[PDB]
Formats: sequence, structure tokens, C-alpha cells
Amino acid sequence: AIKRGADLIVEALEEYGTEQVVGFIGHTSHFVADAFSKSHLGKRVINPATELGGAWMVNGYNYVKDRSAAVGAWHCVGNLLLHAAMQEARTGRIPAVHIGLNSDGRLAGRSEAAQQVPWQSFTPIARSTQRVERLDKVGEAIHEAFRVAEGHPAGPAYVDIPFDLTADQIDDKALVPRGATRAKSVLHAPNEDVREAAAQLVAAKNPVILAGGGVARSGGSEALLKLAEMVGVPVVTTSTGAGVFPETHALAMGSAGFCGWKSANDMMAAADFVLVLGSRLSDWGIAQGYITKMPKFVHVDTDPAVLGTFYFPLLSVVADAKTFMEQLIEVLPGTSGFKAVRYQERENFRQATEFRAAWDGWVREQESGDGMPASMFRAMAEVRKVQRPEDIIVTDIGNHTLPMFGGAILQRPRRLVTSMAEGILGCGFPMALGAQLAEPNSRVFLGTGDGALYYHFNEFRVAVEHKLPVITMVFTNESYGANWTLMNHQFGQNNWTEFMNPDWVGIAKAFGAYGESVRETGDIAGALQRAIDSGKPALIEIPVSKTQGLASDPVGGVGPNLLLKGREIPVDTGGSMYPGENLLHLK
Amino acid sequence: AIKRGADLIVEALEEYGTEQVVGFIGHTSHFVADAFSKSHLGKRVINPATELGGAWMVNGYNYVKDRSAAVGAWHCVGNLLLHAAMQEARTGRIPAVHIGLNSDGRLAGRSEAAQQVPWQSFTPIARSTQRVERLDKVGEAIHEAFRVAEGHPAGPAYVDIPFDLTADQIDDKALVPRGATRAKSVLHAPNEDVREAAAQLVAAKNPVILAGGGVARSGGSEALLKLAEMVGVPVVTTSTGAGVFPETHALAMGSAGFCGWKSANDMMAAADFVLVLGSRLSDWGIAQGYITKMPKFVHVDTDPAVLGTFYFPLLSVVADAKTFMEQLIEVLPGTSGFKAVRYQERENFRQATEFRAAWDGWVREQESGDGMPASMFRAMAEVRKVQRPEDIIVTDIGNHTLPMFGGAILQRPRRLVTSMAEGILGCGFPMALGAQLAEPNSRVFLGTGDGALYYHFNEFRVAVEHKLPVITMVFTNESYGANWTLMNHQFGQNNWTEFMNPDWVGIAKAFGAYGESVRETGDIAGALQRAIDSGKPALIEIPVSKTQGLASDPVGGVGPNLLLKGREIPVDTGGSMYPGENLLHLK
Amino acid sequence: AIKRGADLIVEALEEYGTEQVVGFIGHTSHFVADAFSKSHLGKRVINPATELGGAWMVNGYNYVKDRSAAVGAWHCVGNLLLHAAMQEARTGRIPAVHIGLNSDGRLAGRSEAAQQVPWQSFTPIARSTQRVERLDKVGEAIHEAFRVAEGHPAGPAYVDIPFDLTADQIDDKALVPRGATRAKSVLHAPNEDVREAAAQLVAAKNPVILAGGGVARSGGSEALLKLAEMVGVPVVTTSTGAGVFPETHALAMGSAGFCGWKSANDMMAAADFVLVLGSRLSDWGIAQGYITKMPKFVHVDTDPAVLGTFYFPLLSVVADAKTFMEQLIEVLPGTSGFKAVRYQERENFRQATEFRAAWDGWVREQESGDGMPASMFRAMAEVRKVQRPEDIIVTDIGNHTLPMFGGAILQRPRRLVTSMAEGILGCGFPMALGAQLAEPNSRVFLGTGDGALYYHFNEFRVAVEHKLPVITMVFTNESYGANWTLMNHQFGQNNWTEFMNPDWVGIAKAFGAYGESVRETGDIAGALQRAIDSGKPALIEIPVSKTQGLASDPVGGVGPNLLLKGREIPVDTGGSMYPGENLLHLK
Ligand SMILES: Cc1cc2nc3c(=O)[nH]c(=O)nc-3n(C[C@H](O)[C@H](O)[C@H](O)COP(=O)(O)OP(=O)(O)OC[C@H]3O[C@@H](n4cnc5c(N)ncnc54)[C@H](O)[C@@H]3O)c2cc1C
Ligand SMILES: Cc1cc2nc3c(=O)[nH]c(=O)nc-3n(C[C@H](O)[C@H](O)[C@H](O)COP(=O)(O)OP(=O)(O)OC[C@H]3O[C@@H](n4cnc5c(N)ncnc54)[C@H](O)[C@@H]3O)c2cc1C
Ligand SMILES: Cc1cc2nc3c(=O)[nH]c(=O)nc-3n(C[C@H](O)[C@H](O)[C@H](O)COP(=O)(O)OP(=O)(O)OC[C@H]3O[C@@H](n4cnc5c(N)ncnc54)[C@H](O)[C@@H]3O)c2cc1C
Ligand SMILES: Cc1ncc(C[n+]2csc(CCOP(=O)(O)OP(=O)(O)O)c2C)c(N)n1
Ligand SMILES: Cc1ncc(C[n+]2csc(CCOP(=O)(O)OP(=O)(O)O)c2C)c(N)n1
Ligand SMILES: Cc1ncc(C[n+]2csc(CCOP(=O)(O)OP(=O)(O)O)c2C)c(N)n1
Ligand SMILES: [Cl-]
Ligand SMILES: [Cl-]
Ligand SMILES: [Cl-]
Ligand SMILES: [Mg+2]
Ligand SMILES: [Mg+2]
Ligand SMILES: [Mg+2]
Repeated sequence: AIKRGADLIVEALEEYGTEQVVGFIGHTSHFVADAFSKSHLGKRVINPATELGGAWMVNGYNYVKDRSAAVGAWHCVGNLLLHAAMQEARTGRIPAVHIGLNSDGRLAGRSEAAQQVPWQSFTPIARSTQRVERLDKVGEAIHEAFRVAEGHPAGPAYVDIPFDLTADQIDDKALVPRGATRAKSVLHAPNEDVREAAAQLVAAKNPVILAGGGVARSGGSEALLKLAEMVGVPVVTTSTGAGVFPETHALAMGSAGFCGWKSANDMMAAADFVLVLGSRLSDWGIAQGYITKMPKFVHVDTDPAVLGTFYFPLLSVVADAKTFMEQLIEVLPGTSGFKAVRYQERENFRQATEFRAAWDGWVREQESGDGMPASMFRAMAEVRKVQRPEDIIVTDIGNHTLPMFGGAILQRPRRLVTSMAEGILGCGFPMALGAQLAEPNSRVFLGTGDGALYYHFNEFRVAVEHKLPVITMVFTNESYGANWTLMNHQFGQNNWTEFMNPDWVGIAKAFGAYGESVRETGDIAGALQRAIDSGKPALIEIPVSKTQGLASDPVGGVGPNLLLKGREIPVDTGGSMYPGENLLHLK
Repeated sequence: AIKRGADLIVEALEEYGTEQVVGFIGHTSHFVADAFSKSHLGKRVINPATELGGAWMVNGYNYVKDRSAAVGAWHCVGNLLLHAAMQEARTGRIPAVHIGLNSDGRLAGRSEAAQQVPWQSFTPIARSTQRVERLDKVGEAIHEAFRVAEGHPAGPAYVDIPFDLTADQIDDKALVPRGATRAKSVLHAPNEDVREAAAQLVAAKNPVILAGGGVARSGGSEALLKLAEMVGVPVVTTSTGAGVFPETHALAMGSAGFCGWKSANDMMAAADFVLVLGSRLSDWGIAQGYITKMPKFVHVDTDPAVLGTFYFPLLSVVADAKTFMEQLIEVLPGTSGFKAVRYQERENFRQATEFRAAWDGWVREQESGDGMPASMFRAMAEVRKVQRPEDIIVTDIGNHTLPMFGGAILQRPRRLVTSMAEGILGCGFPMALGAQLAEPNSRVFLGTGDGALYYHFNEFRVAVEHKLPVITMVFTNESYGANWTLMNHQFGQNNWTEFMNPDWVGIAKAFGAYGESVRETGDIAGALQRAIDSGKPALIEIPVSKTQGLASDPVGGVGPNLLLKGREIPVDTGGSMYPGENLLHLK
Repeated sequence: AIKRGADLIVEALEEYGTEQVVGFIGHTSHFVADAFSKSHLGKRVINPATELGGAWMVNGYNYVKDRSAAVGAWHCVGNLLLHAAMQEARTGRIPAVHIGLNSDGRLAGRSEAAQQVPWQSFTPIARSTQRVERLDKVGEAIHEAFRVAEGHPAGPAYVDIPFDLTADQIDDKALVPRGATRAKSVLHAPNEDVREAAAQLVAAKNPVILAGGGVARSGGSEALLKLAEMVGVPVVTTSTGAGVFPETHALAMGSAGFCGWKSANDMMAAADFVLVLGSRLSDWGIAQGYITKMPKFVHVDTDPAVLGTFYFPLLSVVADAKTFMEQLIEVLPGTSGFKAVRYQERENFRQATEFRAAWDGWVREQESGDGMPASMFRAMAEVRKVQRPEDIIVTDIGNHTLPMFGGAILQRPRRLVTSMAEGILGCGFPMALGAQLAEPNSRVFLGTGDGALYYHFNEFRVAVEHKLPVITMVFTNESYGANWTLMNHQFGQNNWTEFMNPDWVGIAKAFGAYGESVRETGDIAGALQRAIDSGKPALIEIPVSKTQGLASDPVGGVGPNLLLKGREIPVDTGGSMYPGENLLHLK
């Protein structure tokens, strides 16, 4: 059948499992938008206030789904706004396909052409960058994009299509590849390696299991619970793994790292052996700026590139996390020295429970005291009273990240969302909208700084039109508070940190969202109830200090090195000069 | 003397003429912010709501200054938001230096590193991209950046500096290059080329002088007035040249092009010879999608690359525009066939005056729409009543661009501002703030669509804190009106074009800006008076139709070909298959 | 201890298993060469006539070793010659680390600098490209290079180090990472998948096992022999897999593809099921220009990227080839319908033996006839009389490739060497020298075209000095014979194909190599004996036809499409013009 390139693009997106399109109109995307209006997918399209806001929605949706279920489709120059969100998708392992409709291929390369997008700008960012030259390659290019995006590692794929090809027509026989294939992901470890891990767990006096985001991607919660109880070993997570182990369990230490729980950092410092499952031991994660000292450890991952790049394990294993845990459960009875004992009776139990109890007591101290300014830990204690296991916690980047992570107590995977890998400010609100679109049965609670909310609050138009009832707490301190705090310490003076806020209640109301301030009332609990009952997106203005959180609260961190110290560097030797130095010797 | 890298950066920026810093804080920019606080540039640093908003401010400031007077200084991952504004600076010939402070060079290249910015993403966009490896190269790199940015062609330079080098210290002897000078820019044409151009001008029956943005950069307004009056030749401009010739003059036809004045398009269609001065004859400028038919023409530019790339001149000349005009003025009396006659008595005068009268009559007809919705041409007629010769007109991108360009009547150069080269939506409000910073005592009037204002209205924070009294008219139609209208024409249906507005007056009030709607009154005149009286940034909501402007108003354009018609393309031949086609051959 | 960067580079190369250095001197590699002279590795350095010749030696060495045992070390501008060999290493899956010593980092970025190598030229070619900015990163960068080079997929890594860092000194504590870690590669398939493969083999009426180069990397020869005999299934290879199954066995069909054995192409055309092990089903391999029709197939590979990119399998499996075969051997007794029967008694045996017998008879016909010009198949029959199982066959690219592949009958893996993935002319002689260096106990026989030998015969100085007794047959036809033959057919006329040869015997003798021509004697057998007995590198000049081989001999191929047919393409529509077309409408 004769088909337009635009129709073929939409067919290919349908073929590879697309559910949610985030699209922006312009003449180069006109044919694609018309094709979508005639398709199943057209029913769900989101048109964001800006392309970067929309790209953040794609990231939030796909982070919680672990596949490229959301896709971007963008008119030429709007692709120029994608880079920040695309970078997070790369290092944060978020599958995400973006289709850019460039200007006419006839005009490409002319020096005075308008809107000829430099697609090569994405080469260092996307895991796959393709410029489509020919109409008969559109299906093929989209097929490749999904294959790369949904691999190990997951990440973004960008496809640049000059828009004349979307208007052009061709016979469609076999053009869109049908019935795309996939190998099982349940990669099994060699039995020798499973035996070695079991022997190390037995021998250890105070072992820990460290579960990262790969346990979530693997679907390994059930196996992890069975394993941890069988051996009686405390469980630490990364921030993307939090919730794969119920965080109310006696063996739950929480997340290690600089915005994590002190119980987890205490356990990592005490442990004589770690079993690492599905973690990349990253800079702003377990490595803490490449300062953390790891105990001897076994490292199990599906991506060989993460194994041994920086921390050299005792034993490295390429395997699926769930599968490896199941193999270990089978081998343990039978391992020399293993005995079945209730975890509460193991010799290492008291230590771990003491670490957790000390952390819980400190958290309760931070929750104490009503009135203003509010403690962000108290705000999260109020959320917990109305929070269900399926509900999602979102944060932005700042002082506030630490209380959001410390007050999030999670029972299911993929319930904690931010720009994890790159710490890109402004992510929180649009990622929360993407997560809400993906998980319509979840309540989504966002704790955002004021400096953060400034970026993409224009997306309230999406939240209101599409009935996405995110509950946003905007923590106001009229500052980039992490930076105020750190610069005061570093230099004795903050600079570039202070700003004015609008009346955020008035902003919300101007969009038809629910708005309430607790500046005068302190009534966080009531505001949450009213926000929830409204059925609207909501904004609750909560004054906080400039200093509470990341830059100040002690959680047992060792890094990263935000307050780097300079070194005195020698000048160059040899006779070569600086530019312009000729004039100093005589002109 | 031993100095920190951050201090050396500030010294280099001061040496090369920086007047205004737009900066965003984070740990990687802490030392640079601290160093700026010790400089006279500190007192008035602009900290924008987002880095892309700030990069648009840099563009607006530098467009009106014709040098890199404003500079950007950005914490690592915030650099990822620069690309759209940087692309406009490249093709739009806006000098602009951006300093990106990357993460620690010690950590660069580690696969699980956080915030290691891919500076190579700028290579296809900036005119100069440099990664500084060594502290002793910081002065040298900044010297190079200004050299490239302020050359011919002008454009953006990006300098990536790992922030450890900003904390490190070194002896400073000769390190910052001092006393840089440029060659004079007053390039003279060969006398024979001047004589040939004079002979063509005098021989032509219906000549035109086409003056582009290069006449503004050259400072050629006085020479252009003398030349046009001496020979009695109508003047057409590009949109960046508008205002170099007073647009109230009898010989002023206005700007040619698809959002220009019909008088100019009429004149270009009638002309038998064109003298092109300081224009690149671009796609969305004079070329109109490479459809415009140029008469025989002489082409004078400082950049050899624009001469003969697409339109082949009768004679190409490398020269400064002002200088070439002065040369021509000198040779005209000695040119056979030249006679000194008042311009009003030349044979070609009546034709040109008829074209201008017909255009002016059409514009007047558009000023009497006079209901709700209001006419955008009426809004500009009201602006003109309170507009001085030094005041600046800004627009965004949409249906509204055409009435903004058509209602702008200018007497001085560099008074019309937008994303000229790339048409990037959202530019208008932050570019207007940048222009206002550059010229504190000029009045700045912005006409913006609603879809456009959605992008960067977060920068009201800057406008209110810094008391930048930009007068913004938001034209409301609850749509991307150009797209609504044109899709209805192309397909019989529009898709992706409609959205809800907030209460824009309420948004302004929530920020502390002046806000008023004329929906019930039509009182644009009174709203402008009250907005000006306020002394604040102002937002005036003006309801408009979905269709008025670019999509519906004929101005004699021929292109560009954006509603392109597809072609039927043959399938490939030979035996090669599509991916997945193997399955189709199984029996 | 205080160490120079040069000393640290050599320590790191030793740490990660380097055996063979191929290095080229110049001031930027002076410190590195001095450091090598004080190391174990210095004893084995090869200094090639050119850097591209040396890079081909690295490829030949590492192709046969399956690890980056050979490394390149190059003075600045000599790195500019690496790209061709580096590209083969990428697509041909050859591990290969190259260390480039650039010019002084102080001078980098200066516009009029000499010998500042553009290392970014390698970004699209190497699997890893690193520019080292800091002395304390030299060990780290080299560690990363080996990790990427020796992964799945294997490939080249390039490290660019400004040479000042090689002269600079630093305390060495912990700087070179010690005890680099690695996971086992014996990846096991899910038992369900092994069961499915067994069920498909049972059900099939005339199955085939297709073994590629991954079976060689895996070390799977023993398992493949046991499997093939147990099920009684014919074995086809790719050209990099040839020799993993003894090619004198009754079940050996040889290599499929356009330069392969007709018995293998016949079997692939007849088969109702294929088990593909360790093949990427490549363009100039099994795909034959994406024309080959695959029967339903199971595809087993360690690299998920090759699985389903173009040919969609019935079942895709991520597993090590040897391991998967061992799993299959265990499950087969017990699979419904499996019965133990001698392979000679299976119903499918006669068909396969008939295909092999027909091919062998055709090969014997091509060997018949002595005298001149010689048949290249007869030359290979003469080699076979003096060829041991450990010996290596090398070819270059041309008509001659087909008889080299068809006359190579191999019993062990990694005995067939060329530029497999990219077909880069000239590879053969230097790859043969690299293979000889790696396998000093092998006799190495090269069959090279004359056009090919012209490239790197300058490397005879290496062969003679280092006593590398490669036996080279130069097939003379005074032509690029593949192109003469194909162009005569395509156009009726050859162009750019003919050239003169030197007296190749005189060339060999001028280098101190053994030289002999059979132009007058026809005595191939005697020349081989004399060449072998000389103990020198040898060159035997053998006249051949312009036409025999790739471009003419029928081996059952279907592609690739060398003689592509053009299509008539429509002109563009719309009014836009070509550059310069303005002058045709009136100037
Ligand atoms: C301000 C801020 C503060 C932060 N604070 C912390 C903190 O305190 N603690 C913290 O941990 N992080 C923190 N982060 C997040 C951190 O930067 C990283 O994003 C995070 O630690 C990475 O998690 P991960 O190691 O589990 O790997 P992920 O990025 O989640 O990647 C998944 C890993 O699992 C592997 N994998 C995927 N699927 C499977 C499978 N089926 N089986 C096996 N392996 C699989 C992948 O190959 C990869 O190695 C912070 C971020 C910011 C911006
Ligand atoms: C929605 C939209 C509608 C538009 N409609 C129009 C329209 O109707 N008409 C129109 O003209 N544009 C229009 N534009 C703008 C257009 O895209 C270009 O930005 C503009 O036409 C370029 O102007 P220019 O040719 O004068 O060159 P500029 O981009 O202003 O560049 C300056 C030129 O002068 C040269 N130069 C610089 N200094 C000197 C010197 N000292 N002496 C000599 N030469 C010098 C430079 O080398 C260069 O060639 C539109 C843009 C948009 C987004
Ligand atoms: C002139 C010319 C003619 C040619 N003619 C032919 C021809 O007739 N026939 C032919 O076959 N080729 C031919 N070639 C070579 C061809 O271009 C390819 O180089 C070759 O076919 C690729 O072999 P392969 O598919 O086995 O994969 P390789 O390139 O050998 O790659 C190895 C594959 O095995 C996988 N792998 C690696 N280790 C393991 C492991 N442990 N377990 C499982 N999988 C593993 C890899 O991921 C990869 O998919 C020709 C080349 C030229 C230049
Ligand atoms: C795009 C971007 N720009 C700047 C930063 C630097 N940064 C990190 S945290 C932070 C403070 C954010 O302020 P806010 O959201 O108010 O949070 P607070 O620190 O006050 O809790 C900043 C500016 C960043 N990470 N990303
Ligand atoms: C970043 C970006 N995204 C999308 C577009 C495509 N575009 C061009 S004009 C336009 C309409 C803008 O709407 P508005 O500002 O309301 O103006 P109107 O057409 O209603 O006058 C759009 C979406 C663009 N040029 N840039
Ligand atoms: C670098 C390079 N240049 C050119 C070619 C194209 N090419 C492929 S085969 C061939 C013929 C080589 O001639 P020769 O070595 O004499 O072999 P013959 O065809 O005569 O057997 C040529 C020119 C190539 N593959 N690589
Ligand atoms: Cl547009
Ligand atoms: Cl940050
Ligand atoms: Cl040299
Ligand atoms: Mg804040
Ligand atoms: Mg609008
Ligand atoms: Mg030849």
C-alpha cells in the first residue's frame, strides 16, 4: 500500500510497544501529528509547555516502566532543548526514544539555511544517534532505536528525520520490521560462582547485601526477601534500589550514600563482606566521589562494563539479579557451614538493629517541633500518614533532596524518582507528571525546592488539562539553599544564591490547580487532606530553613568532594611564551 | 603573584571588555562566583530562573551591542540547557562567550561519574569550542573565545573548564594576555568595483538598495541616507537591517520577505538591479526558501563565505558596508550618466511611492478591526503613539510575528529583536530582558504569543528584582495559532495546536509585575499608559483571533515552502531485504 | 616512588598482559621508547616501515590471540596513518590498544601549531577514544582501554597522551591499577531455551549447524565435534569460524558465503532449520548483501546487539557458544524423539555428502592443468602438500580471495587471516607478519594479489630483520583483476585497473629475502620447497589470469550487490531553485 512517511513512523512506534507520546507541533511535525490523529496512539498525546519539560515527562514515565513506553516527537528546533533530559537518560539508564523532524533535506548543508538542526550535537549523549537519509529507512531506523534504548545498559536513542520524508509516499511492503525479537534476560551465573558467593556469605561475620536499581529492573523483590531472611543478612540499597526490600523490615538498613540513611552508612562501614546486586557503584551513589572504601565484595550485574571499572571485586559475575539470588537460595542448604536459623537469632542481628534504631531515633528528632519554619522531615512524616505502598515520592535537587530520601520509607520498587544520575535542577515537577501518566493508580507526592520549581512549573497547564493530581510541596527558603550554606562555609559569603518567590498559591490558582500556604497556619496535615480531596494537581507552599538537608545533616557520608581544595601548580618550563607576552619583551 | 584560576578567569573577562555577567550557581561555579564578587562585575550579575532563559538574555544584550558585552558563566549540568540559544547566536551572527565550569578533571572519563558534561555536544554549534586541560591555558582560551566571537562572522564561543582548575593557584606572570587589538574593519573595495557598481546603479531603470544587518554592524546609516537621496533609489531592508534607513522616509519600502512589508516585496519584484549591502540572503530572509528570483545584483559583504554560495552576483565585493557607500558617493559625480536631481523628481520615484502608499493603506485597514478579538496591527498603532526613536520592539515566533514586523516603523538600527536566524519559540521575553539590561533608559515593547510566553515567563523573577520595565503584550488565542490555521488548510483538521492559558493577569500580580487585560474594554492605549506609569515590568493581555497574522495576511511572499507537497518515491531495486523480512519468505 | 609518565605507561602495558609492542620513533615517543628499553617488553619491539603497516601487524597478532597481546605506540603524526587498520579491528572484533603520543599540551589549541593531532578523528572508529589531560590519569586511561578492547564485542581502543606528560614525573603510589578483575565468560543459557533448540533439531528433516568466529573465541571445537556427531548434523562455518570443525570430516560442508564453498551454500539453501552459534550474520558474510534467505533459526551469541538486528530468529539466546553446546549435549538424550544412531546412518547424511562430493570434484577440476598461467586452486593444492594443521593461511582482497578460501582446508581455529570485516586492500602481508610473530611454531602461507602486495611490501625489512619466514605467493596479472573483470561486464570496458609490476624476484633479493619466479618454469612445488628450506621470508612470483576467482567462479552465491543498478529518481517539487539558477532566469 502507498503510505506517507508520517504514517510509517506512527506504525513503527506502535509496532515496538509505544503507549505514550509526548509531542510538540510545528510545520516539520505537521504530517506526523496528522498521522497520529488517525491512530490508536493519538488518543494519549501530551503537548507540553516546552520540549525540555516534555522530555523530563518521558524520563519519569520510562523510569518507572523500565522500557521506552513513552516517546518524544519534536518539530526541528525544539529538539535543541532536549540535551539535559537526554543526558540523565543516558547515565541514569532510562530507555527513551526521541524522534526529531528536521527541516527539508533539500536545504540541508546550505550555509544560510534556517532551522537545520545540528543532530550531531546528540552524538556524545544518546546511546544511538541516527540521521535518516531515505524514506525506505524510516522503519529500520526506528526498529534500531528501540533495540538500543531497551538494552543493557538502557538509555536514550535519537532519530533525526528530514520532514520532506514524512510527506513523501512509498509502497509499504515489508518496510516496517514486524515481530521484533528478544532473548530472555534471565542470565544464569556459573555454578562455581554461586558456590563462591555462598561460601563468602557463610564465612563472613557481619555481611551485607547491597541491592541497586538492577534488582528493580530484574523484578527481584521476592527472591531478595527470601534470601535475606534465609541467611539473616542486613540489606542496604542504592537510591534507585530503595523499595526492593520492605523498608519497615528488621533487616532493612535503608540506602547508603551521602543523601541516604545513617543506618546504611554505619552498616557499610562495619561490614566484612558485601554481596552487590544490580548496582553500578556510582560517583553520587555508593562511591561518594570515589572516596568510599568497599569491604571485600562479590559484584553481580548484567552489564560487564560496570564490573571492575573502579572498585575491583573479589569476584565479578555476569548474571540477572533475580536469577542469581534464586541460584544462591538453592545452593545454600548444602554449603559447608550453613545452618537454618531464624534471622532474629543470628549473631549479627543485634548490631544491625542497633544501627537502624539509632537512625530512626534521629529521624524522629527531626520530625519534632511544629510551627515555622517547618522541618522537611516533619513534612514527610505527614505524607507518610496518607501514603500507600503504591504511591510515588519525587524530589528535585538541593538541600531538600536529603530529607526527601530520609523520610521516604518504601515497600515496592521504582517509587522514588529524580534526576538520579546527573542531578539536573528542575527535573522534579515534570518527572512527577510523567510518573503520574504511567501510574494512574498511584498518588504522586513531589517535594521540590523553590529554585527547582521555577524551571518547569509552566507544565501546570498539562497537569490541569490532563487531570494529573500530583501533590506538590514547594519548600520555600528564597534561596538555592544548598549553595547558600556551602558557599557561606567555603568563603564566608554566599553569592548568586538568593532570589524572590512569587505568591505560589496565586500561581497555582491562576492555572486552576489547588493552592494553599502553611506560612501562617503550619497546617501541613490539613493542607495535604484538602489537596487530596480536591482531585486537582496541588501546590502547598511550606516555608523551610536555608540550611536543613544535604549541606548540613549528618548521615555518615564521606563525600562527594563538593568543597574541593585547590593545589598550587608549577608554571611551565622551557622558553615558550604566553600569547601577547611579545609586547612585554619589547614591541 | 600567585592567583586562583577563578580570579584569572575574571581578570581575562574584564580585559576583553565584559560589561554584564549572566551566571548560575552550583558547586562547580562557586569559585568563579566568589571571584566575581571581588570585581565591579559582581554588583549586577543576573541569576536567571533557568540557564536557557539566561542564554537568551545574553543574546538580546549582545544583539543590540554588536559585541560580546554580556557573558554566560554556568555550573556544569546547566550548560546542557544552552544549545537552543547558542544555535541562534551562530546563524544569527550574535557575538557571545559562554564559560562552562565542568566537574573535577580527576573524575572525567570514569564511566559512572556524575555531572561530567559532554562539551563535545557544542562542537557543531559554537563557532569555537575549547576544553581547557591546564590552568596555565585559562587566559589564552578566553582570549581565543573573544577573538572568534567578535570576528566576521560573529557568533558564540564556548569554553569548558574543569572546576578544579578554578580552585587551583599558579604564578600569574603574563598568563592573561593583555593589550589585544584588532585590525581595522573599514575594508575598502577596489576602485574598479566601486565604478562598476556606480555604472549599474545609474543605468538601471528601477534599481533598489537592499541593506541588511551588516549595515547596522558597520554603522552605515548616515552614508546610506546620503547615497539613497543622491541617486534617488528606494531602500529595502532585511529584518535585521530595518531601521538603518528611517522608515518614515519617502524612499523607504520596508523589509522584504515573508513577514515583511508588501511595498518591499513589490519593489523587489519590479527591480531591474539590486545593490546588496551587508545581507547574507538567507532562507527565512531574502531567499524565502530559495524561491526568490533575484534581479542582477552587486553583493558587498565582509564575510567571503556568504558571497556566491547560492545566488550568483553580477559582481561580488569583499568590503565594509559604510566604507563602500562612502566610496560610491565619491565616484558618482564622475560617473557618466549621473546627474544631481532631487529624488522626488526622478522617473522611478512615483512607482516606489505607489507601492508604499498601497502598503500603508492596507496596514491602516488592519488597524480598524476594532472588536474583541482585537487586531495586533491596532496594538502596534497604539505602541507607535508612545514610541521614541531609541525604543526597542521585540517579538516571538508565530502568527503574531507578521503584525509585529509590519507595525514596527523604525528610525535607528538594532531596534527589532527576535530569534531571527532560527525562529526558536520562547525567545522573546528573555531577549527583551537582555535588551533592557543593555539599554537601561530605552523603553522595550514585546509582542508575544501565548504559546511563546509559556516558555520563559519564569524570568519575571529577574524582571521584578532588577526592575526591568519591559512592556509585554500577550496576544491570547488559546493556541499555536499559526499551526492551527495552517494545519486546517493542509489536512482539513488541526492537531496538537490548542491549550489552556492561565489567568495571565493573575500570574503577573503573583510576581509583583503590573497586569491588565483589555478583554472587556479594548483599551490598549490606557493599558500602555498605566503600564508605563507603574515603573514595573508589565503584562497586558490582548485577546486575538487564531488566524490573524502569518497564516492569513498576504504580504507578497513567495515562500518558504513549509507546507511542502510530498513526492512518490520508488522502492529500492536489487535483492536486498528489509530487516525482519526474512520471516516473510518462510513457508 | 617518583616516576616519569613514560615509565608509568610501560608499567601499565605490562600489568594488563601486553606481549608484543609495535612502535614508531619520533620526539614525542622518545621518552616512551627510552622507558621500553629498560623493561621486559623492550626485548620484543617491532619498528615497522610505516605506522599503517605496523597497525596491520597488531591486527594479525591479536586476531589469532583473541586478546590485546600486541599494542601500538606511536609518535604524534604517525597516528594519522592508523584509521584503516583501526576500522577493521572495530567491525572485525579484533582487540587492539593503541597509544598515541601527541605534541605538547601547552601548545594544543593554538591555531598555527604543528603536529597537534586531531584525536577526535578516531571517535567514530575506536570502541574507546580517550584524550588524557593529566599525568595522574595515565594508568587509569590504559586500564580502561584494555577493558573496552577485550570485551564483547572486542575492538580497538585509542589513548591520546600529550608527550609532556611522558617526561613529567609524579609519585607513583597506587597510580597504575593493579590486579584488574574479570568475570567468567562461560555464560549459560536458560534451560527452557536449550530444550527448545533440542526440540527444533529433532523435529528438523535436514538441519544445519552454522558455526562462526565466536565458536573460535569460545574455544568450542571439542564440543562442536561431539554435538555434530551426536545429532548427525552437517556443519557450515563463516570465514572466521572455518577450522573449528575439521574440514576433512564427512559432515564438513565448509564456509557459506560469496567466497565460500558451494557445498555450504547448497546445504544452507536446502536446510529447514539452522542452529547459529557465534556469528553476526554479516553483510559480506552469511547475509551476502542482505539478500540471503535464512531458514527458521535459533541464534546464540554473547553480544545481544547482533541478535535480531536484521535476521529475526525463531529463538534468540545470550550464551557462550561452547557452554551452550555442552548444555545441549546434556539435554538431548531425554529429549522426545531423540535416538542415538551413528551419523552415517541418519536419513539426512546422503544429501550432505553428495553436496560435499560435488564441490570437491569441482575443486579438483580447478586444480587440473599445470603450466601458465597457473590456477590459484592448483597453487593451494601445492601448499596443502606441505601444510600442517597448525599452519596459517593468509589472503588479501581481490579475485584471489575466492581460491584462497576455497583451497584452504583447515583443522584448527584462527588459521585463516585477512581484513575480514572491511576488505581493506594491502592487509595481507603485514597481517601475515603479525600472525607469524604471534605463532612462531606455525608456517604462514600468504596468497596475495599484485595490487595488494604493492601496499606494504616495504615491511620486508621487518620480515628479514626479525626472521619471520612467511611464504608469500604473489599472484601476478598486472591488474586489479576483480575490477577488470567486473567493469568489463558492467560497462564493456575496464578503467583504472591495469598497472605494471616490478621484477618481484629482484625486489625480494634486494631485501635479502628468498625470491623465485615460476613464470618460465611452472615449478610451484619446487619453489615452495626451496622457499621453506631457505629459512627466510620468501616471495614466489606466480602468473595467473585476470579473471579467475571472486568475480567469476560459481560457488552458489547470491550477493553482495557489487554491480548495483541505478534507479531513475524524480526531481524535487516546489519552487526552490539550485545554486546559481538565478542567472538562468535573468541576472
Ligand atoms: C543530589 C543527589 C543525591 C544522591 N544521593 C544518593 C545516595 O545517598 N545514595 C545512592 O545510592 N544514590 C544517590 N544518588 C543517586 C546516584 O547518583 C545514582 O543515580 C545511583 O546511586 C545509581 O544506582 P545504582 O548503582 O543502583 O545503578 P542504576 O543507575 O540504578 O543502574 C542499574 C544497575 O543495575 C544493572 N542492572 C540492570 N538490570 C539488571 C538485572 N536484570 N540484573 C542485574 N543487574 C542489572 C545495570 O547494569 C546497572 O549497573 C543521588 C543523586 C543525586 C542527584
Ligand atoms: C518567523 C520569522 C520571519 C522572518 N521574516 C523575515 C522577513 O520577512 N524578512 C527578512 O529579511 N528576514 C526575516 N526573518 C529573519 C531571517 O531569518 C534572517 O535572520 C535575516 O533575514 C538575516 O538578515 P541579513 O541577511 O541582513 O543577515 P544577518 O544575519 O543580519 O547577518 C549580517 C550580514 O552582514 C554581513 N556584515 C556584518 N558586518 C558587515 C560590515 N561591516 N560590512 C558589510 N557586511 C557586513 C555579515 O557577514 C552577514 O552577511 C524572519 C525570521 C523568522 C524567525
Ligand atoms: C572479499 C571478502 C570475502 C568474504 N567472503 C566471505 C564468505 O564467503 N563467507 C563468510 O562467512 N565471510 C566472508 N567474508 C568475511 C565477512 O565479511 C565477515 O568478516 C565474517 O563473515 C564474519 O564472521 P562471523 O559472523 O562468524 O562473526 P565475527 O566477525 O567472527 O564475530 C564473532 C561473532 O561471535 C560472537 N562471539 C564472540 N565470542 C563468543 C562466544 N564466546 N560465544 C558466542 N558468541 C561469541 C560475537 O559477538 C560475534 O557475533 C569475506 C570478507 C571479504 C573481505
Ligand atoms: C540545571 C542546574 N543548574 C544548577 C544546578 C546547581 N544546584 C544544585 S542544588 C541547587 C539548589 C536548588 O535550589 P532549591 O531547589 O531551592 O533547593 P534547596 O537547596 O533550597 O533545598 C543548585 C542551584 C544544577 N544541579 N542543575
Ligand atoms: C522551540 C520551538 N518549538 C516549536 C516551534 C514551532 N512553532 C512555530 S510558531 C508556533 C506557534 C507559537 O504560538 P504562539 O506564541 O501562541 O503564537 P501564534 O501563532 O498564536 O501567534 C510554533 C509552535 C518553534 N519554532 N520553536
Ligand atoms: C584500500 C582499498 N582500495 C581499493 C579497494 C578495492 N579493491 C578490492 S579488490 C581490488 C583488486 C586488488 O587487486 P589484486 O590484489 O591484484 O587482486 P586480484 O583482483 O588481481 O586478484 C581492489 C582494487 C579496497 N578494497 N581497498
Ligand atoms: Cl517554526
Ligand atoms: Cl549540583
Ligand atoms: Cl617529527
Ligand atoms: Mg530553595
Ligand atoms: Mg497563540
Ligand atoms: Mg592482480
